[PDB]
Order: sequence, then structure tokens, then C-alpha cells
Amino acid sequence: VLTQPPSASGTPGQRVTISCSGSSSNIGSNTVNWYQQLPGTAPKLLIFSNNQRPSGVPDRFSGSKSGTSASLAISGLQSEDEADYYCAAWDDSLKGVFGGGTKLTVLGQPKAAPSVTLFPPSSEELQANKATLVCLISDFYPGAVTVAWKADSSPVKAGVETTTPSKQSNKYAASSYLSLTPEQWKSHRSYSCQVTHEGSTVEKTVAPTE
Amino acid sequence: PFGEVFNATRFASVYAWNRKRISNCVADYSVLYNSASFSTFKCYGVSPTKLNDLCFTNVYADSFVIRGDEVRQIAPGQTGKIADYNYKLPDDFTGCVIAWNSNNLDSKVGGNYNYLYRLFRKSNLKPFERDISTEIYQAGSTPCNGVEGFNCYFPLQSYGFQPTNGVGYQPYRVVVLSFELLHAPATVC
Amino acid sequence: QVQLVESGGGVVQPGRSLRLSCAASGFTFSSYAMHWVRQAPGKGLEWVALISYDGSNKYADSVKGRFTISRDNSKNTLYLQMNSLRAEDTAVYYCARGLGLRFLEWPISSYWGQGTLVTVSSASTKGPSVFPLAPGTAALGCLVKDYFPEPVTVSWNSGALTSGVHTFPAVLQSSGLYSLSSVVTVPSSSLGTQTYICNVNHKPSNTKVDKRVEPK
Repeated sequence: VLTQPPSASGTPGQRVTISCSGSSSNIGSNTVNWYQQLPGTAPKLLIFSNNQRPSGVPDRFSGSKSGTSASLAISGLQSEDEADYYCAAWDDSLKGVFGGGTKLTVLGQPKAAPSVTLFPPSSEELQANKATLVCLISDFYPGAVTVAWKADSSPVKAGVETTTPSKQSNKYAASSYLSLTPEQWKSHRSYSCQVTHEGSTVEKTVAPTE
Repeated sequence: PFGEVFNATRFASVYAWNRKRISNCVADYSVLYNSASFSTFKCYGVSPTKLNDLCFTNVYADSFVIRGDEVRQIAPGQTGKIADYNYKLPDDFTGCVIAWNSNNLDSKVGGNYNYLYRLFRKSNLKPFERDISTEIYQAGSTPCNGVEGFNCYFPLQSYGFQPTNGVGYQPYRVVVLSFELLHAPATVC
Repeated sequence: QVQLVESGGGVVQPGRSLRLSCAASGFTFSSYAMHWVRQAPGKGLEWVALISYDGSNKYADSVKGRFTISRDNSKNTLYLQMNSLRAEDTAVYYCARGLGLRFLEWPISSYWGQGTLVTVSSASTKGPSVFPLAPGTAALGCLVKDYFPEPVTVSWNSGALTSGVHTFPAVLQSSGLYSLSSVVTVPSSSLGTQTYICNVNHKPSNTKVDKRVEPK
């Protein structure tokens, strides 16, 4: 009922704006509001009544409203602004509406190569007659990676599963799992996950010999 | 520019009242005094006549929404949560207070959430002082530590104007005309 | 000490019902409108409903015939009864306080609850198996394997160990079960003397598993 651009971005120090379109039933007759949401966390109010700030919200956050549109301006962009921004407005239906949300990415940030740790199947899992290899990828930017699994220098896509988000470190983390039978783990002489990032490939290897 | 003010689609909330500098237009105040669409039209320190005949450096038109039975508070020397916490006229004011019923513009079925007023303050406003703060209000003795606990409240409230409210509770649009000669009350030339 | 603690989440067969609760404690809950808002994983917030500080209930269209919002002011508790539940009802449900007292019911105030996850599916809840990942630093951890639904908690030494701890986001197998690893990086010299216990809580299964992780 309220449309926002899905994405926005800027460099630390820029001014980024986020737009919101509505209708006569909502933005056209009631005030607009803005919320900041960090990943999976409860949102925080930062603008009410078109351009008023709750106590604690910096003045580099700024709201405006004309007709059926509304805009959020973030001056002096900081990395801690990386988040989802929602406009919100009462609808005369007596509803209450959040726009789709705009994920804001703070872009000015140094590339970093990933750290890879590969665990063999534990002996306690092998006693359960299952076998999982665990590849953990850490501390990389930007967040795109390719993960590939090798059984005896041969690629295998059979039982692989992967992820990819950012963590405590703005740096990214991901994890990949290879499912195997105990016999497959014993009968091959080695397994690898190779992690490709910014053209450069880093690979780790485990073997049932060790 | 009496159009921007009296006929605006929307008025400000009383706590965040709007101010427009007039000074330089040409104002037949007498036509306003005659409307009878204005429920209220008190002048202070000057008569409705000779309202064109006074000299000043600045004129201001202040405007906001309040409920019907709060209009009597927009006058010098009044008490109450509007004159104490929202819009405060001074004792030696010179100018006029215009008001009219805006039930057909400012009420909504279910409730209007848009018109606000401040409920609490640590002290009364200064004449013509504007307070758009939203700090937590400590009502009791135990401080709030930045959180709205047991005796600790957001300092703003909504009128929730409904068409069916009693007339004392219906919204009234208010325009205060103010005449200044160098931060002193304007008089007649 | 303003708290909103909500519960009632978990897995529900489609079509059946479910009741959410939200217990408030640090303030005069009786004086405030309360909201419910949902968020499906990876998608936008959707407003669900509000209830005034006494009798005035507004609902989103997408739930208007199936959900009912309730208060019990003498128990300081907000409720949400859900009926004819559908796969698209799957989300994290937050309760949240109105911006101000009485009539300032809207907008919402950034005093929100923890959120609880509702899953509408025929799938049955399964507890995880937990395997140790044995180790100038070393890595060691716990593999948290084959659970549903989200989430699991992971701590180390009952929370006494914080440095070096990174719990990874879960992966979704084609089985529909999840798996997760938590890893901690340690100085390679500690492994002779100090010890590492991962603590896995899957509150949907109501299972707590602990695993010592030792050198080979």
C-alpha cells in the first residue's frame, strides 16, 4: 500500500535519501513515520509527525513530506547506519501500514580475503553412521563467494548446502556442508572445499588418514 | 498572504505551532472582524478599529489546532495545559485571537492521530516560546534513566478528534495576530 | 526494566489455531495501546492489529476474519488468537507499545517485544544431534545437526566464554531440517589445561544438550 525502493547505498559521509509513495487514504491525509531495523531485530522509531525526532535520534536524520510522497534523508552517513528503513503511516481505513522497506548498504569498505576452516566428520558422528564435512568462511568483503567441493581432485555437487551474511566483524561469513556416508568418507583419500573470492582461491583439505 | 494561513488544508499541532511573518502585505482586518464564520475575535491592547492604524517593526500570524473548550486559554494571563505547556501569550500582548470550529476538516471517524499537544513540562512556557522537545518526562521522584518506566512518559498526547465529540471537544483552528515594535508591544501611531 | 516478553510460538498444523501471549512488566501497561506486527524471514514488516488501552480493535485486512487481539490489564498481558492458519501466516510476531499514553496509539514506540516465531506446516518438531568439532590459534566447535524449526541457542561454558565465539547462521537441508555450527578460536597452547563445553538449547523441542570438545 506504500512503495519504497528496495535498495539504497552510499559512501561514509554522503547524504542518502529514501523515498516513500502512498495514496490519499494514508500519506495524503495522515503523518508519516520512519523506523530503523537492524538484522532480525525489533525496529526503532526515528521520525514521527513527518519530521520530528524521538529523543536520541541524531539530527543528521531528517524527514519531509509533500502531498502523497515522503522522504528520509541521512546526512553524514556512518557505517552504523547500514540497515532497513521503513516508512509507516496510518490509513484512514483505520489500518496502519509499513512500506516495503529499503535496505541501505554502506559501501566505503576495504576488501578482505576469507579465512577458511574445514572440519572432518567427528568420530562421534561416524559412530552414528552419518558423516558431515564443515567448511566455515569468515572475515571477507565484499560478500560474494563461490564454494566448491573436491573428492580426490574431482568436483562433487551431490550433498552440498551453503549460506551468506555479515556478522559482528562489517565483514561477511558463510558456511558450507558436505554430507557423506561413513563409507564414502573412508573410501576416498581426501576432500576439499575451495573458496573463490575476488578471483583468488583458498582451499583446505582433510583426509581420513589424519 | 492571508490565504496560506486561514485556508491551509492542514494546521500545525499546538505544541509545534506555526509562525508566518506578515508585516508587509495589505490587510483589511475589518473584513475578518465581520465574517461571523469566526467564533472568536478578541483584540488586546488595540481595538478592532485602528487595527490598521498601529505601528510596528514586525507582524506575525501564529496558527494551530486545539479543542473547543481550550480557546479561552489563548489570551493574556490564562492558566492550563495549553497556556502553560503549548502556546503562551504575554500580559502586555497587542494583537488579535481568531478562532473557528473546524469539525468538518480536522475530525476523523475512528480518531484523528495527527493533532498533538504537550501534556507535561518542568516549567511553564515563556511568552511566544516554542517547545518541540520529546525528552522523557519524570512525573514522580525516581529518575527515568532514558527509559519510560513506571512514572515516566512520552510528553505528547493526541486529541483523537471524532466527528461525534461534544463541541467543547471538537477541533478549533486558531490564528494569533501579533504586533511587535522591536520586541515591545506595538501601539497606534 | 521495561520488559515485553512474548511466547506461544512454535509449529502449528495448517488450518488449526494458536494463541500468542505478551507479558509486560516495567510500566503501566493498562495506559497504553498495544500492537502486533509480523515479519516473515527476509521480508518486510506487516502490521497485524492494535487494541486501545480498552476496547477499540483495529485489524489488518490480511487477517481480519481469523485473528483476534485481547488484553487482560490485571495480568498486564496482551494476547493474539490466530485461527485457520495458513502457510503465509509464518512469521516472527512482535508486540509493541504505542508511542504515548492513552490516545497516542499510533505510531508505534520502539518499545517492542523479543519476537516469537510461528511456523505453519505439517512438519513435526525435531531436536538436534550435537557433535564436537575437535581442533598461533586453533579452531574448535560444535556441529548442531538436523533440527526444526528455528531457532537454537549456543553458549560456551554456560556463557563464561565469549572471546573467539562465532555461531554461524543455519543451513536448510533438502530434508527440511536445519544444521548449524558454532566455532571458537583459541590460543593453541590452552588445549592442554582448559576445557570447552558447548551448550545447545532447542526450546521448540525442549531439549538441552551439552558436549565437551577435546583434542584428538
